[PDB]
Amino acid sequence: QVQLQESGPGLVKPSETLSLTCTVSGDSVSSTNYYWGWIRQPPGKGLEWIGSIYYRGITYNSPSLMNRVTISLDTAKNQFSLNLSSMTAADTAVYFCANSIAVSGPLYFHHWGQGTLVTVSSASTKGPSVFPLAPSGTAALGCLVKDYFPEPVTVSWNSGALTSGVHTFPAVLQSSGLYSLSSVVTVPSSSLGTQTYICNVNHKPSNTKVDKRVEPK
Amino acid sequence: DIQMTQSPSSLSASVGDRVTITCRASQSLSGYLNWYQQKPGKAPKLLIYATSTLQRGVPSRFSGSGSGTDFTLTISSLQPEDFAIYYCQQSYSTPPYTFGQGTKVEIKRTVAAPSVFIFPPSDEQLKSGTASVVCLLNNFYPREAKVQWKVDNALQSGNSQESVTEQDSKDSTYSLSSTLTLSKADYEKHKVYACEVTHQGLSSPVTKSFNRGEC
Ligand SMILES: [Zn+2]
Ligand SMILES: [Zn+2]
Repeated sequence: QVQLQESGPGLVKPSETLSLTCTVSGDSVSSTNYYWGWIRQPPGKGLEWIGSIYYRGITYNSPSLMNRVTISLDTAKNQFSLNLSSMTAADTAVYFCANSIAVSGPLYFHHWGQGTLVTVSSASTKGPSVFPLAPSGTAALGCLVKDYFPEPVTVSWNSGALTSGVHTFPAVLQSSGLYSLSSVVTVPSSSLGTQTYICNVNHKPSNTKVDKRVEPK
Repeated sequence: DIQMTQSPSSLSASVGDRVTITCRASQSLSGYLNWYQQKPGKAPKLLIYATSTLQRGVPSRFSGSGSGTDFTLTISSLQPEDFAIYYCQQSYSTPPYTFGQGTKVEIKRTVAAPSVFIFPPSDEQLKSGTASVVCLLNNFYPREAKVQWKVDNALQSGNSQESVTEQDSKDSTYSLSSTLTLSKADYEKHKVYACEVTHQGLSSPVTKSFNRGEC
């Protein structure tokens, strides 16, 4: 059950260098069994392998990136890192760290980290404002998450207990250059009253965390 | 060096029918081809490795075939859960890796009319100086839908934006938000705000409306 998690700035100014770190759990990066690699996926696009590293320090790179990629491993911390120099708008993507089995069997990204979205931009970070969309057999309610930058925001309802009927829409880029989305859920008209509905909004690039209760009006 | 070519790019099939995805190789692969399934916003999942051996836990409905230049991913019977993007992946006994551009599999299903809801701007928002009116279309199919905003009976243009969810994984429907962006001064300028929804499942366009300051 090896587990990987990446930590990144999220926002990187153009021409600057992106520095990502992947933290590994359950197995050691020193093991001869794994290749530790990075894969990125531009917003609407497919997967592109960036580079991989073996424990001896043996580094494989993409032919398209070789110039700008630098991958290192830290056994004391059981992490491995990504260094992408001279960031371009083309480099904006979700960056995955993954491992791959080297000895036992053929190469295949067994286990992935969650995504980390890196947007190459000069604009500053801005946390979202969260506004309730109050309800009036089936009713709809939600939260308007407005005027934040950059992507992404995570929206959960009732600390994750409310998943059925939840639709969190893709964010749209507004005239102002800030992102905005709505998260809605359809619940029975009976709830309204007996049931509490709280949307939990997390914006990691700004470390802003808002809980907003949605009450019928 | 070696490049992967997936066909087709997008695909739409009804539930239960058989679907075929093709990935073509620059040279005699013979290394290995692997198949991944990716759901929106999530990390991809390995379905098949070594061309034909299914990853563990994967439904028997998935199958892999082929060797050399041509390979195939096959789904015996489509399920609503199968909505995803599918990637072939190449590698040898050592890196580098290569991916295909990917194949998006959408689902054909029965026509479903949307449920329409309208939300006036919250009081909390109107205190910040902005008024966003939100019209919600729930669980409809097909994806093609038309939403019209009329303010005091006058059709608007250019001040609304919409976004759509990915195809739902249990019932194969879509949902849509239409957001009309206004300034607080202009929202207090009018009375009637109406959302008009046109869709194939609707006999007539459906309108949801509210009078500002009535509740
Ligand atoms: Zn495992
Ligand atoms: Zn719904």
